Amino acid sequence: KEVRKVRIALASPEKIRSWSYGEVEKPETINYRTLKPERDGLFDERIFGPIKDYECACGKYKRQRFEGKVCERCGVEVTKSIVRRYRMGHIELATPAAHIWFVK
Amino acid sequence: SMARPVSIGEAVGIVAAQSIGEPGTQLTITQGLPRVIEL
Amino acid sequence: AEPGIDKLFGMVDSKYRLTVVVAKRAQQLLRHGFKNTVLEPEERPKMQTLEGLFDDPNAVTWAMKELLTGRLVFGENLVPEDRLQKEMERLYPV
Amino acid sequence: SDPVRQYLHEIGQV
Amino acid sequence: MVQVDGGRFATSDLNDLYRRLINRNNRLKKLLAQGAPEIIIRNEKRMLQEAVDALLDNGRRGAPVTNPGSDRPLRSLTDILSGKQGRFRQNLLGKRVDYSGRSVIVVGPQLKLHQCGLPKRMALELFKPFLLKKMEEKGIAPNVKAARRMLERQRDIKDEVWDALEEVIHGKVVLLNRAPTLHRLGIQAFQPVLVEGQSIQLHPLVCEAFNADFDGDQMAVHVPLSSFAQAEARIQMLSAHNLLSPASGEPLAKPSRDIILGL
Amino acid sequence: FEVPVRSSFREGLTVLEYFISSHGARKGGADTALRTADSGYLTRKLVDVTHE
Amino acid sequence: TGRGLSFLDLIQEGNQGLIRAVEKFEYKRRFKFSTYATWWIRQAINRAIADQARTIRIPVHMVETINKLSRTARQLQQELGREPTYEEIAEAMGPGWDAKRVEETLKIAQEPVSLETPIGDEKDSFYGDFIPDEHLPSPVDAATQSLLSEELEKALSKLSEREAMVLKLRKGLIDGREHTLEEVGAFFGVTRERIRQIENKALRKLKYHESRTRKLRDFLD
Amino acid sequence: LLMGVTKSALSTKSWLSAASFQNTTHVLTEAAIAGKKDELIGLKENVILGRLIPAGTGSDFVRFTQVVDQKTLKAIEEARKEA
Amino acid sequence: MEIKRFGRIREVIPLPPLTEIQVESYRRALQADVPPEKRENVGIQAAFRETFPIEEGLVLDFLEYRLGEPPFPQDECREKDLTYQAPLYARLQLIHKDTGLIKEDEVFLGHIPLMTEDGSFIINGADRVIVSQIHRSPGVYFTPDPARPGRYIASIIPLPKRGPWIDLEVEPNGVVSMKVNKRKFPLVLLLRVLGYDQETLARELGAYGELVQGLMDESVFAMRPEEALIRLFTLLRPGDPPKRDKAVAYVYGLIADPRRYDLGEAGRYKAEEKLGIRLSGRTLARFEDGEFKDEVFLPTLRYLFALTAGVPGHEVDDIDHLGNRRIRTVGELMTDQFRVGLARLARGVRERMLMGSEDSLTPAKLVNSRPLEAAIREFFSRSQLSQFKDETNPLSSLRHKRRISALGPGGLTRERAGFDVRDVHRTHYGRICPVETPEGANIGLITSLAAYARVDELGFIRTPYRRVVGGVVTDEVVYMTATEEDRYTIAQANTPLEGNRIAAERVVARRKGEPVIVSPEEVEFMDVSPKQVFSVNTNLIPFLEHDDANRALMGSNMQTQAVPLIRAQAPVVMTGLEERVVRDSLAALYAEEDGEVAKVDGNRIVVRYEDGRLVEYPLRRFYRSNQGTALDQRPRVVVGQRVRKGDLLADGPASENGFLALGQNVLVAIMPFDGYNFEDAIVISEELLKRDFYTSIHIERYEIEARDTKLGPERITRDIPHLSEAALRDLDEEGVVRIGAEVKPGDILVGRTSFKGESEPTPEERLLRSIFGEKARDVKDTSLRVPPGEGGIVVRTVRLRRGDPGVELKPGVREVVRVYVAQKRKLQVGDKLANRHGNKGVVAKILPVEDMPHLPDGTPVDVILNPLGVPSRMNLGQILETHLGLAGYFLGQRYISPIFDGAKEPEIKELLAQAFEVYFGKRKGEGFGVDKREVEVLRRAEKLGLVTPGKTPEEQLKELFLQGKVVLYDGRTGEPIEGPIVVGQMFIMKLYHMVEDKMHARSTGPYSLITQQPLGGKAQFGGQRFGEMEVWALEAYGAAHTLQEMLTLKSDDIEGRNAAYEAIIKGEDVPEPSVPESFRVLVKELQALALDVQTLDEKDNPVDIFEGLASK
DNA sequence: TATAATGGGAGCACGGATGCA
DNA sequence: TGCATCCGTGAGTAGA
Ligand SMILES: [Mg+2]
Ligand SMILES: [Mg+2]
Ligand SMILES: [Mg+2]
Ligand SMILES: [Zn+2]
Repeated sequence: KEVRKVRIALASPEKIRSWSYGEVEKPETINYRTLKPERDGLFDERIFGPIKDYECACGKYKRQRFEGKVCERCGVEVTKSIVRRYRMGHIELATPAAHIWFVK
Repeated sequence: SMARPVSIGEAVGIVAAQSIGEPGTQLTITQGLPRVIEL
Repeated sequence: AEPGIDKLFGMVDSKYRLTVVVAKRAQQLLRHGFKNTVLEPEERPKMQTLEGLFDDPNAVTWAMKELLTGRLVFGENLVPEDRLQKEMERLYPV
Repeated sequence: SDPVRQYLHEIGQV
Repeated sequence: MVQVDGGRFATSDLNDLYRRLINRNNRLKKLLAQGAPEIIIRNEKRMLQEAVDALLDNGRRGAPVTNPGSDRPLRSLTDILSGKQGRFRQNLLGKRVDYSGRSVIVVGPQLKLHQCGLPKRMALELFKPFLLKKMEEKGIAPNVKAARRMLERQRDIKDEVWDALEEVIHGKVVLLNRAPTLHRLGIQAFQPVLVEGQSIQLHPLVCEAFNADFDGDQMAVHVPLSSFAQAEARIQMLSAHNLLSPASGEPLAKPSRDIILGL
Repeated sequence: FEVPVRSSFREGLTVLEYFISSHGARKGGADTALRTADSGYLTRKLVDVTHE
Repeated sequence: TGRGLSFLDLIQEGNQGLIRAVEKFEYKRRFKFSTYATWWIRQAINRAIADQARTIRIPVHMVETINKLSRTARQLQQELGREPTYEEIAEAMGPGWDAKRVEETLKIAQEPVSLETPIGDEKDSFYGDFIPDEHLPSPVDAATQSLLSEELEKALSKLSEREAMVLKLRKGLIDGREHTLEEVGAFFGVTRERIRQIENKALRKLKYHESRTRKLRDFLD
Repeated sequence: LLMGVTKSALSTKSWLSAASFQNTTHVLTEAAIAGKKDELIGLKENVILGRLIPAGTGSDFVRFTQVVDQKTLKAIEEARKEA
Repeated sequence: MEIKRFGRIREVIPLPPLTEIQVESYRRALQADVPPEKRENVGIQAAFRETFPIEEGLVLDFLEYRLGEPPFPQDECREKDLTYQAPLYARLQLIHKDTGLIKEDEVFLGHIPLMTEDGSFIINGADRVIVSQIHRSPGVYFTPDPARPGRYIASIIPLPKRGPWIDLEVEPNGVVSMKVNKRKFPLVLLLRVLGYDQETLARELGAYGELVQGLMDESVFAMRPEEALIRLFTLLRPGDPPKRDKAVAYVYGLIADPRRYDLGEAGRYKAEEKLGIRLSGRTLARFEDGEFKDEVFLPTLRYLFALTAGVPGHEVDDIDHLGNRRIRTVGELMTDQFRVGLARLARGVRERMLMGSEDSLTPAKLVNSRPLEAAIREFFSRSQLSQFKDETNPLSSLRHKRRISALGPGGLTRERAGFDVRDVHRTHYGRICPVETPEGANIGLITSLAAYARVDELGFIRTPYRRVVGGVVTDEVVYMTATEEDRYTIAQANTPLEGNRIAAERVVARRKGEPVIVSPEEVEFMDVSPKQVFSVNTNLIPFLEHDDANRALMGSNMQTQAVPLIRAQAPVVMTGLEERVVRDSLAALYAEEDGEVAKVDGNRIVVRYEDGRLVEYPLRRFYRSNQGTALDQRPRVVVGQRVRKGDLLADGPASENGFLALGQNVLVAIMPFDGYNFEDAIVISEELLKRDFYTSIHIERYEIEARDTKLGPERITRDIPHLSEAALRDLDEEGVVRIGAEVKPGDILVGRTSFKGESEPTPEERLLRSIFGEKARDVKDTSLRVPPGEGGIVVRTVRLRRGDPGVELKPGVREVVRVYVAQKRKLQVGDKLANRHGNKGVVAKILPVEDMPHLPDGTPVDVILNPLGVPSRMNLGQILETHLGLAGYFLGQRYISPIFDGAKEPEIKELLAQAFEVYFGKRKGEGFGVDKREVEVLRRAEKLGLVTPGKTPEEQLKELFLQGKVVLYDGRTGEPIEGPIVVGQMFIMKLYHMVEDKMHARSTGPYSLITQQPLGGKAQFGGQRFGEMEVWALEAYGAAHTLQEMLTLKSDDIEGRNAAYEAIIKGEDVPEPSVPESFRVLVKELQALALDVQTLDEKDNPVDIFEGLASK
């Protein structure tokens, strides 16, 4: 699976959606006291991933025996935290918006 | 550098760019660096 | 200067090929624990310690001296890599 | 060029 | 969103841009659901477009988005990719590396052309993993961890680790480099010779190639790891192996200054 | 300047002559300071065009 | 303007307020529309300013508290001619307020800073370049855990297999889970009270082997 | 057609090499529209991907060279001969 | 020892106080020493006069303000990390325009920073300096049109951010155009707005042929100024409805209102002098009688047409002429930031005026000080011209305050600066130093104030000159700006004088800078001294006339880099300026009046003055500076000593007997030695280390904080989990290391534990704890330790704690500990030495005394310098300093040789003869004849033509000694050097750059958040940057695996670096490198841009570098 | 949730490329 | 076809 090429093209809204692990509804980052990702926020773990390796937000499944397992309580997949670097979110606009690179 | 035929696989582009660029600060109608860049 | 560097450059059509050969050979010597060496006991590169002369831990120096001897064969498409590794692992287990 | 000026103009139409 | 040393928080401006976008989008949706007049919705859509603008490329059209009480334009994705500080130039075509160091150079007259004086402490740090393994091969430490803790405190450092370090770097070379690197001879491979003092010793004949005098000029050291890297450095990059300028074909390592004077 | 500097560094300079030379010195300095940047830019261009 | 929200944002939220005003207005009271509308507009603008101005969201009442604290401290410094202490603020805030609460409130009122904040005199370097990553394990830490597992596997085979594997069965070396006495019992065909007494027993004999070779010292930090 | 080093460098087939020079927006936009594929022919492209540069020891000419013992060569010769 | 002075030039005036450019400025700005009714309209007062009254109570007016006293002394401010400042109160009145009621009050405006006697500030505990800023002075200027020969441009310039630049010119179409905010419009319109009629303009401007014809537009004169104003409003502001009231509110605000548009006072004077008119205000136009009335415009246009027509009496302006460039001092900058911050008060005042209860209101409720405070704080803390005060040594601080910058806010931006501004202008004579200025990108931008140069209240730089009448030079000293200087013919200060009369028939003088030879009757002035031409640093270089300007520059700049030495001594050959520098820098301590010293101790000196009052002077002892040097005061007096007024008591850092000591006087020989001096490198004798020459005390401060965290509080305690007593040995009961203890890298200064972040211990990890029969400790070890390459003796400790009086910590922080550790640094290999002449280099080799070249009497030389450094550099000052130093070595005396006036060759020959008698006659009287080796050297010398053949060996040896050359013996052989070598005494300093601080190495370490590449800097224990150019180097070499290793295993490849480390420590070969992380960052950042980046194979099939982690 | 209030406030230099007169 | 507009460039390392 060696990489012989690098291709670059436009992304359809459908492609962008197939990238995303969830929509970010709330313009919120983290809680002001508990300092944890807010639900449906920019840092939300239910979308992008777990902060701790193989551990959820509520703490139901804390080990590696569960992999690909999404908690029914806090809705967080149990996996490596590195995915927080690799997982895209998305935002659904009410009206379409022109990408400025193709305009100006 | 070796006074012998060049070995295949040597990158002569970088070597050329460095060879031309290195005495750029020594360069003093147009003369010197502005002329070089003009060309 | 590395000893006999002129001769080593003379052995090859490209200096980078010499580099590749030396590197690979050094890797082979490291993997098999210098058991595959073509060097005689008195031709072995030595290192000076507090105690006494020991074997030179550096595989690159070994590879270059071996290459200097002429007992090594280098080139492209000599033997398949799989067959090579199996035969080498048989003749010199790790 | 200026969004605020544009909106203020669009306000003065009514 | 990270917590710094002081317990305070540091964050990326993309979070603010995203916040603007999300806020304006949500407000737009609510305005649509509540049957707002055409003017309001129009203005809201304009704002949305300019928010996506600011997010993707900031300052491209109109006034650049800045944080409250600051004149600093927020950093967009385009600013991240493009520029000298951009992703490409800064983090891709060049990088900061491990197994590297730096120090002030000093004339090396006793050195052979292929040698460079390397301070003991520097070499101990640069070769540290090799030194750990060598310490394990001998009886200095039972294992690697103990050796590392042994090297953590300077007062715990004895002579045996130096004698082992000598056997570690034997036959190996390091790379010396001086800024600015104008041509490929701004980096050269030398055989390190462990020396007392904190200064790197540099051979007189390579000074011309490096354009180095000693007014307090400094140089960086790098350690090629693999047998391949070492083979490349020793065969190709060795100082003694390049005696002639790749540009003019003339000797770039030649007598100068005091040498010419004496002869 | 119409009047040259008749004095060497052996003899020593008048403050007038010294101040006269300061112009040339400064000009040279600034010249170098900009020239390094221009040269560097050129070099990067060359590397980018010839790299392959 | 200047509360952390853009002019147009304030205008739009105020527009929402105006909509609320239109829907709730009563012409029966012979009041001009501006009178009734102004209240809802100010309400909406204030709600917006309180809601959206912070990167880390804080509830509106807490925002009111913080603003109140700010005004109080400003009055105190105004009269005293110097920046007030936590105690003086605790005094001018009335009952229920001590120095600690003021300190914690000011601590929770702190806004985060940008990673792109300029360091030098040029565009050369940024604040975020000086912050290490404490999360990802350094190669030394990875090798530490690895060699830890190595040496722990080295000294664990010294004695009878089933009891050591029962010890590992409790500490989750095998399956990565702590098993209850009845379960870890039911594993190999035993049950209950014996199992724990075996673990200790293992831990007793485990006190033997290592103590002779002393390999585990450094990993304890 | 004659063009300067800058325009020439910006006109290159490789979009990775071009975008990392200057006018990054322009290059990336045109490349994305065209759906351009970078073959990773030159240096900069491979440097960006952290791959082995197609030069020096990384050259396809010298990197496939093998090193073998006379004994091992004989062994392979046996294996070839009998089968 | 005796000090011999040279030179025939007598300075008529001493040096004016060198810190005046800071102290006098800021004092003039604040005016706290003057009563409120006497306070001038200049400075902070102006800010109060411009911003007030605030109207539309209906009116809030300014009555008076006051500055209080500092709540803390300077030392306590430096200690507690506070700012040295005085409170600012403002007494104002609230006046209602209906109700005659007046409400009187004074409100706290916040605190404002106070300057010290030395001319610096203390901000957040750190000394800082506000750098003066040169810029283009406001006024009316006229420049030739570059594109259009024969035509001119008239620029009307106000102060920075005081409103827009205005450009008047004659365009090819024939009309007259004016530019404001990048908008070109015919001037006739505005002329009509100001009330001008075609008649007046025709009679006034009609003198010049067909210039006024382009000013004639019938459509403009066909309308009243109202319609012209409205049209102008619609021209300047499209989209805005052209209402009369708003038209006035715009045009008057822009071109008239003084609270918006303000010319400089010096700008006003410039306008008056150039145009030949008188400005009513500082504004171009003024609103009066319900209409607009012009001031500047008509005269400006008149001058423009006059110059364009070629009318005599008109000439173009040089924009870089020092008459047209002024200096904004600290007071002015702070003043303007105060105006900016005070203008913001108006918004709050009016806002709180419009709403709330109009009945109950006070100036207390109206005024919110926060913006003003935030203005000044922004100026001192975060500004460009506010710099970390550089004190390596007193001279560095003295020069830091005398800096003149063209950079900063309101000034030029770099790379936008051409040769013009960086050049040395002919008017820089006596004002700005032509020598001292940074090398590289900052050249010409950063300059230094001349010694005798002073700056007036207008901001111009002026230099002293003596009046000359009929050939008689008086003692009258007149300060002149550049423009004034251009008027007269100024003779040089080296002009021969018999009494006060000029003795030379042809005298060297200058007219507008141009060198010219004249007669004493034509001389209108004379220079005070050569000293005025150069800065303070440059004036400290003896034999400056023998040095090339380029090396003189380095010699000048490097003196500020000189480290204070414990043994430090004043130079053998000085310029005579050495004491003034120590006085003005306030390093040394001096006596107030005539008296007798009562007490002399290490920590204090008690003086009893004649009037009977007992004055105890405390002494600074072992204090750390910003640069990390050592500052302390050593008593120069003893008990019972009778002292006069202004006499030395204690010596400050880098001071010997009230003289400036930047280094030591060492015995140098100029000759190559075994390639150890190759290329500027320096060889030194071990003796220097034996007698502690070039040894310096350095103190570093290590700070730590224990704060409150949600898991639990961090505490400073002696208890550190999992540590032996050996590590806890020097720690006291509280956990802080005991003072006097010796710390080395790895040692713990302040023990600190922090509650562990919630973690799931790996089965192995938690098993291990039970294996040793232990339970996991509730905390982990965060303790402050000693970073690599650092250490010493701990000389101080400071512990700040909350819950204890006098201390208030930043929110959340329980305690803060500071550890001051000092070390005594000997001169070592790699440390940088330099002389005053620009000769500089690191110490390459330290030779034992037996290896050093030595004199026949057995005296070894201290330092060996390479002669090859001399000729290309062209600085011969070091040679003469070395000769005179050789004389002064044997004669046991020092010398003072001021610049351009001082010891000449024959004098040094005489001194060398006198010294030779001592050097030889001693030997001859001791019963020793000439050595064989000396005979051989003398023969070689005869062949060299250095001596006359036939003379006695003694005579030839003297002929050599007069040339500054002696017979020198090699210590390694005993054979003499084949020829005579130059040996003498030279003054050399150890520069701030030391190998001990700059050495760093890293195996692995911390990585960056986003990039996952190694961090930068030694302080962060980061890695070295391998940049584009270095990669180009590896590419050119063709080392593929080395480069790939640099790009992956060594930097951003996680799996790669981990596997490589693990492979190395196991003794195996490093594995194959994998995909770097910065590239993944690139892909994801490109996906955020809605661009799909796909890595493919040869079959064009997608290849996942994220390994299924990014795919649903 | 109720007098009436209705349009903001700041702020060098040379090249290639395209747009327009 | 030439004048004029916008837009995008402007050495490296170290330190701070
Ligand atoms: Mg040099
Ligand atoms: Mg140098
Ligand atoms: Mg209270
Ligand atoms: Zn869960």
